[PDB]
Amino acid sequence: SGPIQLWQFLLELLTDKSCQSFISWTGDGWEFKLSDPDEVARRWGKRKNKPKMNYEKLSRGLRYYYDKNIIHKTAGKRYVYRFVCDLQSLLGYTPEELHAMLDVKP
Amino acid sequence: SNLKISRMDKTAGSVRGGDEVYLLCDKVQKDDIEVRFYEDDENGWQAFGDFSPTDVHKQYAIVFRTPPYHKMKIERPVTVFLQLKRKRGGDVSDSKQFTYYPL
DNA sequence: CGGGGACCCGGAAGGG
DNA sequence: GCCCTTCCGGGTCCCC
Repeated sequence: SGPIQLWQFLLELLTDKSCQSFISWTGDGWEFKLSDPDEVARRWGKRKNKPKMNYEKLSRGLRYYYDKNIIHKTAGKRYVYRFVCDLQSLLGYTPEELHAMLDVKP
Repeated sequence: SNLKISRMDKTAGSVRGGDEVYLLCDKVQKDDIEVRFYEDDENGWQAFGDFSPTDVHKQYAIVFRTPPYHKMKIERPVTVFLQLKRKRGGDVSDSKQFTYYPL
């Protein structure tokens, strides 16, 4: 549980109400949208000591997850990605339950 | 020799992890120090504060990030413990409280 | 129409 | 090896 990973950082953001303006759940299971990708990459960059971080590069992080049962793209939807890995075991809640607590307008 | 947490920046955080904690401590070596969060049940959960050797300040402080709890579903604030621990050494410190919050 | 400019895709190199 | 970070060449859009 050392240096936090990209998928782990995004999950952290996804569970903070004060971050909903730039990253948020779409309301469909574990699908999520980087509504403001420049912001998300700026914070990821900050946490990992990488000033020059941008969405182009952060996205390559996301593409290395595609064969690894972590995160997939949602084809056709701008900035929309889906957790395919076992989040219900990780964070106790179902998606519907989490969406309720975090006031997700689907 | 012996490991001491003198004082901490804060003793509560979100269950989600990521909270930045300034720990003040007695002499440590940047490359032989770990911050272990734990729970001492049969469940026996453990995790490590996220930091690097550069975040260790003049041998006497650590600036680190809390790990997530093993679950987010809690409806009353939970309390876990933490200690300093040498990677190679075994020896640990007197263990301070830390408290995880919902939402 | 023709171009730039976003998202995207993955290969390749390299770091820590 | 792992997990990105940094590039890049290539693909599809849309819009000026």
